[PDB]
Parts: sequence; structure tokens; C-alpha cells
Amino acid sequence: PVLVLSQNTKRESGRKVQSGNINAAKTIADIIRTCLGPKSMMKMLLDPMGGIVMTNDGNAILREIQVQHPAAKSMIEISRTQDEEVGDGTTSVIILAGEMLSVAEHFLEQQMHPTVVISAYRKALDDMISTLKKISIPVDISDSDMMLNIINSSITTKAISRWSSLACNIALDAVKMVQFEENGRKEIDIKKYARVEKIPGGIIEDSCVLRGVMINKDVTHPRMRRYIKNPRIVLLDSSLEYKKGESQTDIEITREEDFTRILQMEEEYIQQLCEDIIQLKPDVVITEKGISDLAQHYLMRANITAIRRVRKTDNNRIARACGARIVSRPEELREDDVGTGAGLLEIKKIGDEYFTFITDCKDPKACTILLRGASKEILSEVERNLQDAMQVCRNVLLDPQLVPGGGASEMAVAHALTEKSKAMTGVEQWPYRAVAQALEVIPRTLIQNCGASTIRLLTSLRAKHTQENCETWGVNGETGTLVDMKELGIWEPLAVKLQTYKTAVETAVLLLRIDDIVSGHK
Amino acid sequence: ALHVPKAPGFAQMLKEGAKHFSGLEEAVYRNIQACKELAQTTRTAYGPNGMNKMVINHLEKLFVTNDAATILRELEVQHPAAKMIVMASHMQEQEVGDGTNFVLVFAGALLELAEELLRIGLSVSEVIEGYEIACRKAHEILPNLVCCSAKNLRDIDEVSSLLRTSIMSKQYGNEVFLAKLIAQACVSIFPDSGHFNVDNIRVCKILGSGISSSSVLHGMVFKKETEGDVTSVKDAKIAVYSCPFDGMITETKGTVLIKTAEELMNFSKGEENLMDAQVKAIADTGANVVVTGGKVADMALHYANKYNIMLVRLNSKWDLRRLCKTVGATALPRLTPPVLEEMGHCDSVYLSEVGDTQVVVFKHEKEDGAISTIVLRGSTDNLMDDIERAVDDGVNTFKVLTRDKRLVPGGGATEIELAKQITSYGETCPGLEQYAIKKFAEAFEAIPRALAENSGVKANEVISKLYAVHQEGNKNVGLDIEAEVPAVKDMLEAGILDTYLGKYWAIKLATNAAVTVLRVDQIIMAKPA
Amino acid sequence: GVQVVITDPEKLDQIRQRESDITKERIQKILATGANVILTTGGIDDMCLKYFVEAGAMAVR
Amino acid sequence: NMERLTLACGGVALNSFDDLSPDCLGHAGLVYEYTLGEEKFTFIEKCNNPRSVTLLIKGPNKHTLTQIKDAVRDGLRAVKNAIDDGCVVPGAGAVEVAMAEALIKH
Amino acid sequence: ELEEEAEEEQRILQQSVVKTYEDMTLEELEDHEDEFNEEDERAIEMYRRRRLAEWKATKLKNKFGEVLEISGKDYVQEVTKAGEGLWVILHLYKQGIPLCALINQHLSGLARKFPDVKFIKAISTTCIPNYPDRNLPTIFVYLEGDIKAQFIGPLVFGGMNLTRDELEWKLSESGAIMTDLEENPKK
Amino acid sequence: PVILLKEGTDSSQGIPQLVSNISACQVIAEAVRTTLGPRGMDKLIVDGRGKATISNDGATILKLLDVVHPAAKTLVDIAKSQDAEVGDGTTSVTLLAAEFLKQVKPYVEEGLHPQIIIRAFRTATQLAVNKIKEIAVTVKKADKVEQRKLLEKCAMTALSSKLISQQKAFFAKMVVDAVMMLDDLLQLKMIGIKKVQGGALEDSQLVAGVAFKKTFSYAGFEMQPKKYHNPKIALLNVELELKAEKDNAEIRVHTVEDYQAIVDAEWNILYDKLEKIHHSGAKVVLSKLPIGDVATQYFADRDMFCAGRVPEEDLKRTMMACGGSIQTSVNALSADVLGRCQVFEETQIGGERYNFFTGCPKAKTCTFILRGGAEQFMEETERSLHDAIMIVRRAIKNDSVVAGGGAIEMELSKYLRDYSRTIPGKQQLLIGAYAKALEIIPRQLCDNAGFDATNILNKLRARHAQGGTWYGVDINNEDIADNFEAFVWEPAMVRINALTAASEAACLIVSVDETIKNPRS
Ligand SMILES: Nc1ncnc2c1ncn2[C@@H]1O[C@H](COP(=O)(O)OP(=O)(O)O)[C@@H](O)[C@H]1O
Ligand SMILES: Nc1ncnc2c1ncn2[C@@H]1O[C@H](COP(=O)(O)OP(=O)(O)O)[C@@H](O)[C@H]1O
Ligand SMILES: Nc1ncnc2c1ncn2[C@@H]1O[C@H](COP(=O)(O)OP(=O)(O)O)[C@@H](O)[C@H]1O
Ligand SMILES: [Mg+2]
Ligand SMILES: [Mg+2]
Ligand SMILES: [Mg+2]
Repeated sequence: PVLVLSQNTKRESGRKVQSGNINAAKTIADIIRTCLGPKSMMKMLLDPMGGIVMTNDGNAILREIQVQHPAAKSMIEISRTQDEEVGDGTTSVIILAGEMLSVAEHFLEQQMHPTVVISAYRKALDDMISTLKKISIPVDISDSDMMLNIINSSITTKAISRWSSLACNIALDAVKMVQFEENGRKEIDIKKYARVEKIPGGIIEDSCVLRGVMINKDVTHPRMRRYIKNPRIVLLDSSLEYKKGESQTDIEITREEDFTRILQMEEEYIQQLCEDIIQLKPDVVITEKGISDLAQHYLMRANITAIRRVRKTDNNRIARACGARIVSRPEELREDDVGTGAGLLEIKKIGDEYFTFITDCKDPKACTILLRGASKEILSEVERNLQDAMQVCRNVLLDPQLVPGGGASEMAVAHALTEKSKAMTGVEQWPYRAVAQALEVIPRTLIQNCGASTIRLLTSLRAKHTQENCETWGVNGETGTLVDMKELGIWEPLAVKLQTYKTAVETAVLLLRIDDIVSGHK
Repeated sequence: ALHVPKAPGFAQMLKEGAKHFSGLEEAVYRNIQACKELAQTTRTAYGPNGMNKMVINHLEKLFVTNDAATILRELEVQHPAAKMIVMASHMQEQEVGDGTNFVLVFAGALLELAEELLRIGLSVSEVIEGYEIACRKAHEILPNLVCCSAKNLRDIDEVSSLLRTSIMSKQYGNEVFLAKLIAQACVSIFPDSGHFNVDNIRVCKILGSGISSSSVLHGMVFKKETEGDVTSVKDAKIAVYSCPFDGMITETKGTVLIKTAEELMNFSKGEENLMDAQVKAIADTGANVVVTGGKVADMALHYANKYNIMLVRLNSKWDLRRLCKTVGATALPRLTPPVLEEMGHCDSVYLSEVGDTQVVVFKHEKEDGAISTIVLRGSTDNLMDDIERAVDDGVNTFKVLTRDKRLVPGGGATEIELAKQITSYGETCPGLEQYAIKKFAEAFEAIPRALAENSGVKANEVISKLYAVHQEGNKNVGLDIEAEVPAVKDMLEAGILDTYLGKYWAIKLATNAAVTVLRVDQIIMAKPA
Repeated sequence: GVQVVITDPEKLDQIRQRESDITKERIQKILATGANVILTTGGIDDMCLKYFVEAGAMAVR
Repeated sequence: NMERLTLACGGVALNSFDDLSPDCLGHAGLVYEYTLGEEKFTFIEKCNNPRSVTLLIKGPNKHTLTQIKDAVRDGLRAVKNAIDDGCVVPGAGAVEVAMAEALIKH
Repeated sequence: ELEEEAEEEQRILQQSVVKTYEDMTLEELEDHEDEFNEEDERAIEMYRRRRLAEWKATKLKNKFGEVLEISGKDYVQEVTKAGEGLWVILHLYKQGIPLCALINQHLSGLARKFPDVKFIKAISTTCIPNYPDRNLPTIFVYLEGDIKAQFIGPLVFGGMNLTRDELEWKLSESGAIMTDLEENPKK
Repeated sequence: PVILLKEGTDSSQGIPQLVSNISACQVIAEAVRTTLGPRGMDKLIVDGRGKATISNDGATILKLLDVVHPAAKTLVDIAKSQDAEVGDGTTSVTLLAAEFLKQVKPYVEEGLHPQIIIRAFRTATQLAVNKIKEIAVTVKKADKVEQRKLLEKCAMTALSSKLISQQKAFFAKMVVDAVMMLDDLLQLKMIGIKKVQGGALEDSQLVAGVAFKKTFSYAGFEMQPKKYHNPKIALLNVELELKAEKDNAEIRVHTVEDYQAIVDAEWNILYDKLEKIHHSGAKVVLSKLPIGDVATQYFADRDMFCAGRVPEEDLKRTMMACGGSIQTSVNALSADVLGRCQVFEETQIGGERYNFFTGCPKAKTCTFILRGGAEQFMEETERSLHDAIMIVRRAIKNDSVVAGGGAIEMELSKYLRDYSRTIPGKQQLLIGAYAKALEIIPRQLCDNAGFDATNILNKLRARHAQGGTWYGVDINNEDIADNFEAFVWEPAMVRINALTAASEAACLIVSVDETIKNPRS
């Protein structure tokens, strides 16, 4: 019993693993193939913890799928990459990566070394990026109608398309409201300053983006005012009760006037803190930490509404909305740290909970979407679509370029680099044109999804696309018919398309580079 | 063709251990049958001739009793309809004190007759409305059956004769002695102005001789023993303390700080001097005895011995509160020798040996106090426990008698009269619910019949004789339990009656239980954990 | 090694202010020389971050 | 209960005793205590004008109490929904029949 | 870590079998406050009353503070009459040996760290006659004088890696002897 | 599909259950039937710990059984209650209850009704108690020697049928002296007894003062004199030992001679307590709390006795014997609080050292130094002395006594048989059965004596029919004889309580018809 390696080590090598790799990728391309396009079908996933996730987007589909094949793990990783970078095109990139791996399988089988296939893929990626940038149509940022059209195009393929004309607007407002500048730096920080909050039960079109911040808190005391006209918001980081401190103290009492004296000193310190926070004459005070009973008594004496423990993110959003500044020591609170700009503070009751609104700000740089619906899953889906729309709007804002959708860009770049290929002489032309025909999958998937005969329809699409000045000619998946995207008005941001092509080719290269697998070790 | 799959619906999505019953046969008749079996379980323990039962509860503790509520409480019941029936019985016990077996028997009879009606062809709603209408009629007609109200509640013979019938159901052999004893206990505590309280009548069980040696005292008896050296005091000036009999200590951690030799030498002397000063101050007021709620200090015990103070320790807040009530004192959280107004007075405080159990007795002598105590004597713990239960039921009947008294005939008179009147009323109704009305008749018939069958006599003959006499016009006759033959006896002369409130609440709860168990149409049980 | 012991109550509250003020002082010294970027290996609690934001410098912990 | 009492008895909730004045006292026309079994309850009634009332549910057993609580919740919500908007729909399934007939016509 | 408390409100669940108010003692039971529902409040006050009552009861037990000054002449009184159920951790040592100095300092830190158990320290030579120098670091724990664990050895004890693992090795008794080594293995 | 009771509960509805309960009661009583009568036999019972108990009293034997049958539990409880109330007769009451059940079982085998049976038992037992109260002979003289002789005879007949019967006259006399020298309360804790291994039975002694085992000795003992001819006993509750002042205090000083003054002050506190003890005129020192070695050496240097860690009961007996009073403060050791005894001696008996305070004139407490061969031997002697103590204590109040040996049972049976002739119905048959069951005691006694039960019992019945009462059995002559003239006297209270309890338990057992056994959660 002599073993060079461990007992749990397993080695696999040769063509087989390559084949297996491709197979694994295609399997994931086989799961989300029917979720692409305006006629996408809902997919329901059972959470291991007991929940339900009803989605269409690729990343929210592959996040709840547990796979043991490492190539499948790489596919899930590219899905997460596409979600995190640009926020759209997840199913598109997964489908393209899978089908480019499949079309490379043919050359792999024909005793062709993978390095030439990788080089051809890289050349094709460079050419496709170039010809995708070539056909871009510039957008006007200030045109609200054009941005509404772009977001509607990005959102018409998902659940909230029925309320698109509403939800679109919401997204735009948020992306136009978190927009910020400071020290020569622009943020559009949707993640931290554009919160989306879901309250089950209501009507979809009752949802709206607020000119302020809504959080799920209530006044600490019943007598504090629940309706303020022009509050002077002050934010606190520290607490307003007496605390032990850090160093060990162990005070020693011998006289008969030291215990009551100690308690009176504690009360006097709290009173001093409250008087010092009142000195600036605020109207509503928000703190992350607790409020002692005596402290809120003194705050009531000066007609101040106090809100108890609030999460740090909510306080940052409130500070950004009111223009206030979070402070820790009330001894060091200035006038410029008092938040003027909030136009209303409402302690309203929704269902059986109390929600506080700081709505109607002067120029808030942080918003909140009161997103009302019917169920938690429905609101979760609407939340995902709203995030998609925000990401698309941000991509347009940071990049003024557009590119036709519906499959027109895929066929356009395919034809362009095929015409480029038909001139170059060498052995690398075959994988190059293989990638060219590989991009044809998106129109094919759209036609298969809408329920049309893909063979002659796609042949006619290619034939019509061979004619010049027809690079905007795509397929309408609503009825499955050759249309012009200019008259259909569907365009996707160039960022999403180029990112999708780049990462698809890159991950195809990664999975195509590997020919050995060693499994089992610690 | 060898396996029958589940129906494509609720049957397939149901969990593993869950059970679903639905329909008249699969959900309702099961409940009726289970309730009937539960009622027949305790039917054998009805009336004076009811037989005691031994039950071994889940902790292997014997219970020898014929109390229906206790019997249902000791054995755990698993069927849910039976659970509702026992909840109704327990609520009848809590609201009144007597009437649990009546609740069981009436509910069981009601459910059996309801099953008969449903078999006949009436709908569940028809039976429910009929039962509710007839229950309203029975409640309306019940106040017209009262006879020979009490009107005194302070004559010892009258209250004894009124409680003898409530005691008679359990301790049939020894009936007058317990009645007289409990009447003495309740009269001696009955306040002139205010409301009678049942928490203020205490019972103490000690092993010993037969039942005839149980007694009553106008004070209270503990099973503690004096911690001091003096055991007998006459004209005790009791001082009650809620704090330990020791020098009070800061609740904040305080350590003695000594910085010189003389402080170390004098600290113990000063502490002892303060303790003796406090004890002398307490004893100078005249405090012959002292009762404390906590630990007794050794120095405190020595100084109490020095000044002839009987030191008694109590280890329960309820005990101290009852002692304060019975002596007229009040507990105070500091030593501070009592002022003239808050210092209890008692005639004597014995230390006694009775059943090899040393006791301390705070007895009074002039038949007063807000608390009176029964000392029970018996040769078995379980028999004395049954005696205690009988005493409690008698005292509860007395308390109900302090409210609307309106005594009503018992021994099958009231139920048979109600059944006859309900039949007469139901003969007039021309609707489809008349049958349901004509069912309370039979529902009442279960009460005297059991009384007959438990006495070893024929039941149908007694029922027929009762109808004969009641149709003759005599509405005060009922079963005779000493006849050995089917016979009737006037129930007013026998002086054995029931509280009107007890019957009122028993009928109401029984009808409510039967109606709310008839309403159920589906049952969904989760698998027990 | 060093632990405080308080005999008369009045002397207590004062030291508590010191229990923070020391840190405060150092910050101004660091901020006295026109510094606007703060890098530190150790952690920074909330109060010092408040000093840095009020002054206008960023702190990286 | 602090809010409920300061809206019913008319006083004011106090977190400290720095200043006490007669205006800090609410009024009650009858405060008494009823002992049920072992538990005790305090009734505060005969107020001049209560802005907060209570519903006392009495039941012979727990499941009846829970059923009455659910019924009371549903009824209160229905009445509140009626109050919120000045409108109400015909019941007994009439609105569904009419709506379906209109849908068939459309 | 406190950093997780501020990253985002979405911290739903990860390795939390139970999450209720019954195990929040004092430090965290008062940091949620507004998240404790309203229907289950009365249970929360009952639980806090009971557990603060238990803590107040243990206040009479957990007051020992630091090390003390027992020698050989006081051995019997404080190992046979030190109390009922109170753990006593006898220590036999001599000045000069470094490992036993390490364990002495760690025990001194434990004294304030844990005041429930008041260990006593005594000189090796003038506590038991003719104690060999091969047993310079000695610790044995017991209650009511019934000596339970009396591990002996200069280097087998391992005073370099003592800290927490052998801290709880001394602390945890009246059961399986090997109970805390796997928490902080030397490896 | 759904069950009413939880799976496991089994019922026994009907008269077969009560017949089985009667059978179980007889099976229990068989385990005590042979421990009755002067020719009785002991019984050895071993538990799961391997500790053997040897006894012939019904109460202890029934305690030591792992009884679980409910009716058997009732018999165990009746024996326990009879033991606690009177002191003896537990075997008699158990046998009487079992025989009542046995004689009533053939009547209930045909149904009948439990209520009439319990009514007949109640009537018969109240008639029997009235007869016992009526026929018991009272001396009604209030003499001194006559009453002492009566108590001696009662003690002697109590000791018969025990392990120490052959020394009856030696123990009875002795034990009654103990009860003769208690206050008018008969506090049982004042008859504390001690057992020392080794020595014959006749060497057991009754210390009129207080004798107790020596507790502990520090380095310095055995230098104290062990024989004082007129000491002043000092009963203490203070710890005469150098120790921490408070167990809560703490010393904080900052100078060396302050430290020296503090240690000197601690020594001065100890010596001041000891000096007050010595100057109080005392000669022997007793303390509940421990007495240190320093205190022992100091007392030895002063030529005086000390003994600490004395138990509660020993100190209390000393206080009610030597006439002192317990003190926890040595600051007021007046001459009125010390105890005085005629002789004190630290002697060595049976391989154990014992302290003796003998000669206290106004001593209200005694002590038994019991000698035996084995621990169980002296334990059975303890139980027999306890039975005698209980009998004499119960007889102090009233000199109403009947003659044992089954004579009272035979007279009661004759009276009940005569009663069951003037009443009609089944009540006469049930009373006859009760009376016939009441004669088990002489029959079982002579069966234990290995006699012919039938002939002697027929003789007893024929004599009690006419000729004279108090005629019971006589084992030595194997005949019948006048027990009252034979100076065998049992107080009427034990028979009264035995009959009352036996009737109570029989009525309780007959008055059940249903049993439920839940599944032992
Ligand atoms: N009405 C339409 N008709 C045809 N194609 C469309 C239409 N709307 C969007 N598309 C195409 O569908 C793609 C988006 O589908 P989507 O479900 O968002 O996939 P992904 O999640 O991968 O972005 C875009 O490439 C766009 O060109
Ligand atoms: N001597 C008697 N003759 C006939 N009936 C009697 C006699 N004594 C009592 N009763 C009846 O026996 C019944 C006793 O019922 P009880 O067991 O107290 O019911 P519960 O157990 O529900 O309280 C009473 O209703 C009473 O009418
Ligand atoms: N010397 C004796 N002569 C005749 N009968 C005796 C004698 N000694 C005891 N007995 C009888 O033996 C019976 C049993 O007494 P004993 O075994 O001593 O205690 P218990 O009564 O508890 O069994 C008593 O009823 C008594 O009358
Ligand atoms: Mg999209
Ligand atoms: Mg009853
Ligand atoms: Mg005897």
C-alpha cells in the first residue's frame, strides 16, 4: 500500500474533460434559454431555506442553483460578474458563452490545438467590439423622453412591463436624484443612497419614489409631535444616556451624601447634554443609539421629536436628504450641521406599523421608493426590475452611446466581421467565422421564444441584413417579425452590449484553455 | 391495480403525520362518540351513591376521588371534543364550585340525542337552533322552580342543614359531622359587612385518628416550630416582620473598612450592642412573640431568648399575609419596634404535638378573626385529601349561597320538572326544530336515571314514577336512595336542595359545549411533537 | 496597571471628559499641519471620524 | 398604555419629576379592581370624554376568546375601511354578477 | 464585529439556530428594544424580571475579586471549611521558576476575570513538607476538599500555551475531563 | 382513528378489581402476619444498596417494601399513621384491615353493594370504640407507686415480642424512669439515645445527666483533667478560634507598627473572649461552633475542659439538664447562665470515648447508652425502646388500660355477635362477618406460637360467652388465662386507634370500583 498521491485524489485528462467542460456550459445555457426576450417565461425557484424566488433574469436564477462541476461554477461566476458590473445582459452573456463553447467544440474535435482557437477568439472579440462601437447612435442626456424610451426598452422584457410607463419614470427620477458632485467627483451611488423598500399589500401603481427618506420607526414618546411643517433635522451618532465608560472606576462611598449625589450628578449630566442639544433650537432629533427616559423628557420640554435607534445606512440617507450632518458629541454641534431642507415629517400608520417620512426636500441627494404591491415575492421581483432599470439609466448617464437591440447589433457585427474574414488568408479564419455565426444565437433565441419558424425567418433576416444601411434591422419578438428597431424604438446602452461580448469571449477562452482536472484533497 | 393513490388535492399536499376529517360521518359522529364515552367514564361517580375512583397520574401519584373535575384533570384526555367538554366542566367548577358531573352527563346526553336527530334526518343547524331555543326556554322557566330560600346565612343549624346536601354527594357515610364543622368554620368567618371570601378558610391535614377528631379553630395553624427557647405565651402581642430578623445590610456591596487596631477590637462589640438595643426596643413595647419572614440571626435569637420572646419563622409570603390578616398586624420592612396601631393581638400561641408533627398555633378565643382553620384527622393522606376536597366544595356552595340563594329541589326533581315543561312547550311549536326541543327532555332524563343506576335500582321505573307524580302536580318529588326499591320522596321535607345559580350555570355551560361541538364540520390535526 | 478610584463624587465627571478629550487634542495637532488625508493601521471610533468629517479630511482605518 | 391613558384620562405622561403641577393629572370617574381567579384587573371608567376605549371579551374557554378576538379585528378593520373613504359596495355577490355581465358585454 | 452592524439592513440569517429574546442577557437585550414586537412584550418583561432576579441572587455569590494570602498554617481551614460547593484551586509554587510565574500571573488575571471561583495560592515548601523541586508548578482543583484533578509536571503542563485552554481546563470540572482542549489546540 | 385516553391507560371496571384489591391486601398482610405475638419472629430485608434491615415491627417492614399496588399503598399508609399516632399496634391494625377485607369478600363476590358494606363497618367500628372506652378499667386513684407500676407493666408488655424480650424487666423499668423525668410536655428530643458497638445487652445504661460522644480534639487535648467534682458548665454558641473578623471586612494600613498592632489586636480579641470565659467561674466549656487549637491549649494551661463542634441536640439536652443557657456572646457570662452538674467525666466505653455529666438534680432530660453486638442489633433495640417510650408517653395522660393477648378482641367480637342478633337484613350478616374477622389476632398469635389455633380459640370464645372477660391466650402454658391478672396491660388508646384506622381503610378500599393507570410520562 504505497501511494504517491492521496487516496482521495482523482485525475482526469484528455479530450474527455474538454468535452465535459463544454457540456457543462451548455447545460446552464439550456436552463435559462427560455427566459430571454419580451416573451420570456417566469421561472420559480425553491430556496433551500424554505423561500420562493420567482424571476426571469439570469443572475437571480443561477444564484439559487448548486452545481458540482467546476465549469458550471465558472458560468455562475460570469453571471454574477455581468450582474455586478453593468446590471443587465446576464442571460445574454450566459447564452453567448455557452454557444461559443459549443461551436468551439467542433474545432476541438478536429485535432486542432486550442491555442489557435483562443487567438482567433481574441481577434474576433477585438473586431466585434470595434464594429459595435462603430454603429453607436449618440443619446441626449437632457431629453427626458429619450431616457424614458431607453428605460422602457430595457424593462419591457420583464414582469413590470405592464406598469412600464409608471415604473420607468420612477427609475429615472431616482437616477436623476442620487446624482451628486463633490470635490470634482460624480457618484450616482444607487447602492447606498437609493433605497427601495417593499411593503406587502396594496396596489402596484400606488408605489412611488419620494422626495426624501421613509423609514420604519416611530416617535419614542406618545406626546411628541407626529406632524412637522419645516423641521430642523439634527442627527446623532452617540447615545443620550449615562454609560459606564472604559477605565475601571470602583467609586468608594463613606459619607452619607455621596450616593444621592452620584445619582444627581448622572441626572445633571443628562440634563446638560439635553440643554446643549436644545441650544441650537432644532425640531426633530435622530440618533443611532438609545434615548434615556429623562433625556426624552427634556427633549419634550423643548417640543422636540426624537427617534430612537436607527441603522447607520438610514441615518446616512437622512443626512443626505436633509443636508444635515451626523454628529457624536452634542457639545460640538454647530449651526451648519442642523438640517434645513426637509419640508415635512409624517408619522403615518401603514397596516399595523408606524412609518416615518421626511419627504419633500429642497434638493435631496438620496431617495426612497415606497414600493407597494400584493406579496413579498411580487415586490421582490419588482425590486429586481427596478434595480435593472436604475443600472441601465446609470449606464446611459455615464456613457452617452446606444446600440440597436432586438438582435440587430448581433447580426450587424456578425456580418461586418464575416466580411472582414472573407479577405484574410490563413487557418484562423474558421474559428473567426465560427464566432461570427455564434453571435446569431440571440435572434434565434428570440424567434424561438416568440414561437416562429426560426429557419426561414432567420435566413430572411440575414439576407435583409446583407443590404447596406440595414444594420438596425432586427426581429420583433412581440410578434416575431422582421422590423426596423428605429421604428420600434428599442436601443440598449453600448456599455451592456460591449461588456456582454467581452466577458462572454473571455470566459469561453478560460473554459477552452483547460484540459486537466484534479479532484479531492485538502 | 394493487394500490389506490391519494386524491389530487388536499389529500396529496397534506403533511405526513397530519390527519384531516371532514363530513357528517368522518368528523362529527366521531366527536359525538368520543364525548359520549368521556361522559360515561365519569357517569359512574354521580350522586351520593357514586363510587370512588383511583387514578395514577403521569407522575405515579395516587388520587382517590369521586370529584368529576379532579378525575378529568388527573387523567390526560387526547380527543379534542372531549377536551372542549372538560374545559366547559372546569369553567363550571371555577365559576360555581359544584356541578361538574352534571355538565359531563348533560353534555353527553345532548350529544347522543343530537346524533340520533342527525340520523333521523334533521340538519345540524336545525338541531343547533332547537337546542338554543329550548335552552332559552329552560333558563326562563328555571326561576319558577325555587323553594325555601335561606334568608338567614348566620344560624348555625340552618347553614349546617343547607351545606349537608352539598357535602352528602361525596362523603355519604359521614354527612352531619362535616356539615356542622364547615358551618361553624364559615359562620365564624362570615363578616358583618362586605363579601364572603373562600381563600380565608384554611385546612390543615395531619396524620392521626379517625375523621371524628377533626376540629375547627378561630385562628391558623402552621407546621413550623419555634426557633427560640420559650414555647407558650398568653395574651400574645405579635409583631410581624417582612425582613429577616437581623441587622439590615446595604443592598449595595459594602465591606467593613478597618484602619486601626481599636476599630477592629470594637467593631464586634458595637454590632452586638446595636443588636441588643434593637431587640430591647422591640421587647419594651410588649412584644411577647415575634414572627419574621426570613432568616433568624444567632445574636438575634440569643437576645430574643434573653428578653422572653417567642421567635417564629415563616417561609412563604402568603403565610405571612394570612398571619397578618388573622392577628390584625401588618408586616414592615424595618426593625423599628411597632407603634400601638400596627401591632397584632392574639390570645395565645401554643407549640403543640398532635400527630408527631410539631405545630405552632395562633388560636383566638372569642370566635373572631378574618381567617379560620380546619384541622383534619385521618389514617390516610389520600382520604384526608378527599375530605379536603369535600370541604372545599361545601365552602364553595356556601359562597354561592351568599349570592342569589333561591334554593331549588334536587335529587332528580328539577331535571324531571324541566323535562316535562320542555316537552309541553315543544308540543306547541309547529316548525322543524320542535324535535330538537323535545330532546332536552331526554337530556334531563340522564340526570335522575344515573342517580337510579348508581343506587342499584331500576331506572325506567323511577323515571315513570317521577313523571306520574309530576303530572299529578307535585313538583318537589325525586329519587329516594335508601328505599332499595324504585320509590319517590318529597324533596322539600328532606331538606336536600341545590343552589339555583349552580344549576343555571351548569345548564348554560353544558348547552354551550354541546352547541360548540356540534358546530364543528372539519378537523385538521397536526402531528404531535 | 493604572486604574482610577473616585472618593468624592464631584471629581468623577471631569475625568470622563478627559477620557475623550485627550484623543480630541491629538486630532487637532494632526489637523494643525494642514493634513487632509489620514491613514492608520489601528481602528478609528465614531468620534474621531466626526472630527475628521467636520474638519474636512478623510480617515482610512 | 401610557398613550392610551393620556388620551383617555386626559393627563400627561411624565418621564421625570422635575416639575409637578395640577395640570399633569388626568381625571377618572371610577377606578376599581376586580379579581378573576388569581389575576387582578383595574377598571378605569366614567371618564368625561374618552379618546380611547377598551373591548372586554368574556368567554367560557380560550378558543372562544380567540375566535371573538379575530371577529372583532375583522369587524373593526371593515368599519375603519368604511370610514376612510366615503363609499361602500353592494354585497351578497351582486357586484361580481354585474361586473361579469359588463365584462361579457365589453 | 461591530462592522456588520452598519453595512446594510440585510443580515437575514447565517449560522443562527435560535434567535429570540430569551438568550440576550443584558448587553444586547437593550440594543434592539424597538424590534421586540408588542404582543410578546409581557413575556419579555417576565423573562427580564426573572433573569435580573437571578443575577441579583448571584451578586451574593460572585464577590471575591482577586488573589489572597494563604500559607501552610491556613491550608486546612480554607480547603476543608472554605464553604459548600465553592470551588477552590490550590496552587503550589516557589519563586524563581519562570513557567510557574507565568501561570501565577495568568491566574491573577483570571481572579478579576472570574470572581465566582476564589482560588488560593500557597508556597510549595511551607504548605506540604518535603515537596520535591521536580514539582515546582502545581495546581489542583476541588470542592469540599475532595481532590479531583491534580495534574503534576514542570513541562508536561505546558505553561507557554496555557492561557484560555488551560484556563477553562481548570475552570470546567465535575464531568468529562477532556472538554476544552479542542477549543484552543496547540497544533 | 382517534382515541379518548392516551395510549397506555388501562381500566379495571367491575367487582373483579375490588376482589383483586382484597387479595393484594391479604398478600401484603401475609408479610407481617408472623411478626406478631410474644413468640414473634424478626424479618430481614435487603434493598438495592445492600444494606440489610432486621426488624419485626409492621411499620418499618412495610416502609422497606417497594410497594406499588394502590390498596397495598393504603395498607402501608395505615401502618405509618398508626405508628405515628400511638406507637405500636401497626401489625395488629394491618392484620385487622386485611381480615375485614377477607371476611367481606365472599359477600361482595355476588355483587351486593359497597355502600351497605361500608355502612355496616362504620356502625360496627363506632360500637366497638364505644365498648372499648366503656370497658377499659381506670385506677381513678392518682397514686404514685401504683401509677408507676402500671406504666412498668405497660412497658413490659410492649417490650415482649421484641429482640430484647428476655431483658424486659431491665429495660421497662429503666425506660419508664426516663419518661418519669420529663417535664409536662414529653418532648421526645429530650430522650435522645446513643448506641455503642460491643458489650452485652444488660450493660445498657441510663445516664440521668447528659452523655454524648466526644467530638474532636486539637493538639493540646489530653492535658485537660477528665474528672471534675463540681464544675460550672458553660454552654456556648460562639466560635473560640482565631479567624477572620467578619469574612467581609478588609484591613488597609500603611505603616509597619500599625500592622503589628493589628495582629496583636486580633490575638487580644481571641484572648479577651477566652479570658471572659475563664473569669466567668466556669470549669467545663461546650461550644456548638468549632473550638480552635489555641483555645484548647489556653484552656489546658488554665486546667479546665473544652469540647467544641457539639451537635444541636446534645447542647439542648445539656441546657435542659445542667440548668444553663446557650450563649453566643461571652460579654455577659453571668453566674446565672452557667450550668452546674455534680460530676463530669470523660470515660472510655466500648472502644469509644464519651463525655458524662452525671448528678444534675433538676435534670429534665436523660440519655440511653445502648450496647449490642451488631449495628442492626442495637438498631432493633432502639426501635423497641422507642415503642416502649411511645406507649408510656401515651399512658401518662390517662391510666385507662385493657388486657392484651387477644382478650379485648374476643370481648369485642362477643359484643358484636350479640349486637348482630337484634337487627334484621344483611346488616346483621355483615356485622357477624366483622366480628368474626375481629378474632384474627388471638388466632394469628397462637399460630405464631405453634399451637392448635382452633381448639384454643374455641376455648376463648366459649369462655368469653360467659364466665369472665380479660381471658386471653397464655403461650407459656399453651392455654387460656386471665390477662389482666397476668399483668399484661395495653392502653385502650392503641386498640381504639387500631380499630378506627382499620375500619377507615377497609371502607376506603371497598368504596372503589374503577382504576386508571396513566402511562408514566
Ligand atoms: N420587443 C422586443 N422585441 C425583440 N427583441 C427585444 C425586445 N425587447 C428587448 N429585446 C431584446 O432582448 C434582449 C434583452 O432580453 P432580457 O430578457 O433583458 O435578456 P438579458 O437579461 O440577458 O438582458 C436585448 O438584447 C434586446 O435586444
Ligand atoms: N338523598 C338523596 N337522594 C337523592 N338524590 C340526592 C340525595 N343527595 C344528593 N342527591 C343528588 O345527587 C347529586 C349530586 O351531584 P354531584 O356529584 O354533586 O354533581 P357534581 O359532581 O357535578 O357536583 C345532586 O344533584 C343531588 O340532587
Ligand atoms: N406476654 C404476652 N402475653 C400475651 N399476649 C401478648 C404478650 N405480649 C404481647 N402480646 C400480644 O401480642 C400482640 C402483638 O403485640 P406486638 O407484636 O408486641 O406489637 P404489635 O401489636 O404492634 O404487633 C398484642 O396484641 C399483645 O396483646
Ligand atoms: Mg435587461
Ligand atoms: Mg358534585
Ligand atoms: Mg408492639
